[PDB]
Amino acid sequence: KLKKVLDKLRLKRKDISEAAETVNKVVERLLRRMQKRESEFKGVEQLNTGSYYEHVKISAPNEFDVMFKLEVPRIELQEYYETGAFYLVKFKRIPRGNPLSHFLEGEVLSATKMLSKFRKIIKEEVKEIKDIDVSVEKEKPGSPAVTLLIRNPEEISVDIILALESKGSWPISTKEGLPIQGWLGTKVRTNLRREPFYLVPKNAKDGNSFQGETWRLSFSHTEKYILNNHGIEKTCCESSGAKCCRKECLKLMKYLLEQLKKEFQELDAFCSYHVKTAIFHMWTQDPQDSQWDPRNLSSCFDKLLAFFLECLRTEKLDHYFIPKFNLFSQELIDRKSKEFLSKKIEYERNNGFPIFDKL
Amino acid sequence: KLKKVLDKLRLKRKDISEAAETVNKVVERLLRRMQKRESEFKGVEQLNTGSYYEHVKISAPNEFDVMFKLEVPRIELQEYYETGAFYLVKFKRIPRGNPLSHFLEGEVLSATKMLSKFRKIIKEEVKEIKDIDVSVEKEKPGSPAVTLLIRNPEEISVDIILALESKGSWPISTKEGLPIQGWLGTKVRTNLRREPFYLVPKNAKDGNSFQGETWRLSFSHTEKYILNNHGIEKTCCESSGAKCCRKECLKLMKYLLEQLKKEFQELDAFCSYHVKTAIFHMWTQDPQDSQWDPRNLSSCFDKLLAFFLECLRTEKLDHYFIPKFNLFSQELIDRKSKEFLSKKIEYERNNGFPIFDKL
DNA sequence: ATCTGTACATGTACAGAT
DNA sequence: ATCTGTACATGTACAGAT
DNA sequence: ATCTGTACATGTACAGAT
DNA sequence: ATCTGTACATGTACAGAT
Ligand SMILES: [Zn+2]
Ligand SMILES: [Zn+2]
Repeated sequence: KLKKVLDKLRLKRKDISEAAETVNKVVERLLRRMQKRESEFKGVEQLNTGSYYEHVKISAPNEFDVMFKLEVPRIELQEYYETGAFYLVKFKRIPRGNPLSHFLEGEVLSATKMLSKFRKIIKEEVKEIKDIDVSVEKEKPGSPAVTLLIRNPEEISVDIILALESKGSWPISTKEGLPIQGWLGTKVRTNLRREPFYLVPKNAKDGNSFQGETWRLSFSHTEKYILNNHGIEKTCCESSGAKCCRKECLKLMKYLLEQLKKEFQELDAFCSYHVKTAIFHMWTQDPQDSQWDPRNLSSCFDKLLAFFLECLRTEKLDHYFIPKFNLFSQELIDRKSKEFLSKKIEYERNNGFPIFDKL
Repeated sequence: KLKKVLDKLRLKRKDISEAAETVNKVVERLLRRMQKRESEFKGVEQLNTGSYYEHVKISAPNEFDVMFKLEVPRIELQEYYETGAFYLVKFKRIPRGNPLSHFLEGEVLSATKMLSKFRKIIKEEVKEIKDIDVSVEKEKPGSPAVTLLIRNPEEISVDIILALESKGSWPISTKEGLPIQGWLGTKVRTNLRREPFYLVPKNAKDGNSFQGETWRLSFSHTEKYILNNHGIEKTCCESSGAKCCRKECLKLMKYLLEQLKKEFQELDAFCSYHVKTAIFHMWTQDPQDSQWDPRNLSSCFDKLLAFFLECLRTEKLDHYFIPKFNLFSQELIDRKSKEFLSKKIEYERNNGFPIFDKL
């Protein structure tokens, strides 16, 4: 039933190759510029993240998420109003001049300055790329990235996310986060939290206090690992194991939301990370791989639908790494929007998903 | 039944504490001496291996296995005629004078010499410790280890194993080894084979050719990982998962073999490694954790037992990492020994294992 | 002379195409 | 199925630095 | 660069429940 | 017997400091 939809969201090798050539050229160039010659971002490191590198990119290879992560050693971290996700970054005992001293704002490290210099260097280097049609997208509020528009005949979007890497232990609001013990295990969880944690610019433009100095936690790496190692059995989806319908369900969900969101302006507040969080919670609820047999697809998909409905109705969706962070708060999303989405999803659900047959 | 046997085979944390304290003391001192007083074994590192660190040690914490591994770069391996497991170690371009100069017989690295020096150093440092009752065991032919006898009242043995470390790709005799694809998976296997391989002195005194220049592959690190990561499910034997009886069956099997070897001299060619290999192949045949339920212990045990008999019947126990290397070959164990053991095994098997019930 | 950094080699999982 | 491109891990060459 | 503070796995020991 | 919860113990990773 949903097989043909998946066969339609399935990417094509020609498109993947054609896009990745160009994307890799550009990104490598920027990485060089930022790293090689004298930047404040020297030593910055690449980390490919997002749907394309998690193998859950649908329809087209037209979105690439790339992290330029920079390690900031002695870093004092201060939570922003018990939010869980938002922090302020101070420098402990800076011994010398410090390559980020121009980005200091009062006493704290400024995300806005840093991101502006970052953006300036990217623009300058992009100007010199003569073999590819590439421009820089206008700054979007909320965005932690410098977005590039590539015309490789087709339109490809590339988010260059500026990140701060901390190698220390994760914030204490992540303690009860990442509930994968009865699913991926305790050794996997223990080894994952030994990885560094990341910080992106919040880049909110509401004018509120601090604002330009406020950072947000990122775990795109942990999520990438989880997407690549998703079974309770190590051989899941491997060449000597059984395929599950997890990633496919994720795809179907993301697609439904994409179609809906491009048909209705009332869904502007919603994004694919909401459904990603939701499917994490569904995987924690149903750890067993047999609960995700391609046998059904229909049933597990419908179950995900159901859970996300409930998330909407209760106006709750805890961050999978920060459980005191509701992504479906009234603060973030109005209940009118959520009920609207609820209605749309319900219609599509008990009407045989006609929107999948659209565009 | 077998549960009571497992109860008496279980170690006591008091004995564990008392033994480990002293063992760690001595080991640390020897390691320090090794890395410090400017030896050719400077830069040697420690790797704990064996039943104790696999939590498969039975009865008493009276045996400890420690590898002193030395990273030896730029080695050329020359197989000892189609054995798969045995090699001569030459050097590509013999780098500096290199600390291993005097251990070289032209191009080939002498094992007997390097081990003789290793041993001499260890003896000199064992002489110089007066707060522990520790001596050095007489050299066993065939043994790659300088063995220490600690008479911290209860006799403890410590094998200090001289290992060469190599970070290249594993020898091609291992290409078809480690058949864990359907059990632990392809990523686990690939990762484990990204790890270094080790070479220990064969140290036979048979008098034959290449006697003191022959090295042997060791995979004790890989085995350790496998033992502590034994399930098809990642939650196997974790706090939020279900237990299995894998390690238990290994323990019982090891115990049966120990008792039989304790009684009969006709079994001197047999070691716990035959058992370990056998159960590796068993776990590979039965990948499911539910094929190893603690409620089916007996039937699991007997199962392994039967397999062992077949390995005895067909005179074939393929090494788990080097398939072309037969452990039960005529060259290694006389047919008569391999019939004696089968007879004793069947006997104990049909009569309720009376040998378990005695000391 | 040797040492270091860059980036070319090499091997395989994932998933597309047939 | 087999074949196959990409992404990512590690190993290793060698120019150029000391 | 050698040494050291935090974190949690794996395991034993024993009592209270079932 | 069987199970389970808490106490208790060793081993191992590793960032970061000196
Ligand atoms: Zn799967
Ligand atoms: Zn287990």
